[PDB]
Amino acid sequence: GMILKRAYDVTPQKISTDKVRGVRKRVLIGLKDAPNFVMRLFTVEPGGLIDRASHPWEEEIFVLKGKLTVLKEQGEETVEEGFYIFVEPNEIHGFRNDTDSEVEFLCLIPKEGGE
Amino acid sequence: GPSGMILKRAYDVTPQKISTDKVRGVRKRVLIGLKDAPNFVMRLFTVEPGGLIDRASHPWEEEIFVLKGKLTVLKEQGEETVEEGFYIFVEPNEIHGFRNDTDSEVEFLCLIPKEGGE
Ligand SMILES: [Cu+2]
Ligand SMILES: [Cu+2]
Ligand SMILES: [Cu+2]
Repeated sequence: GMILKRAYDVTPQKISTDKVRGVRKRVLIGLKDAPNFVMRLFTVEPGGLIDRASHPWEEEIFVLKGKLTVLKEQGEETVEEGFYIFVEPNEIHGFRNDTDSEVEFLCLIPKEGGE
Repeated sequence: GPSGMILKRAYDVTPQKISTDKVRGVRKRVLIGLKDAPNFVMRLFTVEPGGLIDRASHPWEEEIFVLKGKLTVLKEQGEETVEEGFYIFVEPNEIHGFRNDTDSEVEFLCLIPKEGGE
């Protein structure tokens, strides 16, 4: 009834699609465990990109490492470690890493969005 | 609901001192709270040196990510200390608590379904 684990030890999944490149995703608390919302840890390699998209659920993010470029419906904004982000349902968003080192952020979504 | 995206330095949020029968030496920042969240809330807890969130249980789950320091986790049986970069999943009704046995502040993110408050 209590899981305690080092996030780094969760095997990351490489994501490479027409919309996502240079990203790896760790599912920390996924559908097997979560009654309501899931916890993922994304690592964005230098030059990695999560292109703009939207979805019917909200997203809650905490920036763990580095300088994250946040794509908005209009323009972009760069945030750093120690920022949180709340993405309303349906809001256009994406992410890019313009720096020379890896960026990490924690991403939580309601379980309807999958893990 | 509303549109948009909030992007904010967590330390810009005004902490609240927590003091209850079972909690001493703790402050909390509500990052994404009831006034905005459709489903679950995001808090940043700071445990001062010596601070204690004593063993308890509640009828919602908790999801934690340790941001800073060495967090002692109190379990139904015994305890375990974890560090920055660990996550914790606490099932509904599972006994849990936390202590800071170190001389510097420990920080962790804590998310709960909004039915449990903020
Ligand atoms: Cu149990
Ligand atoms: Cu998204
Ligand atoms: Cu609790």
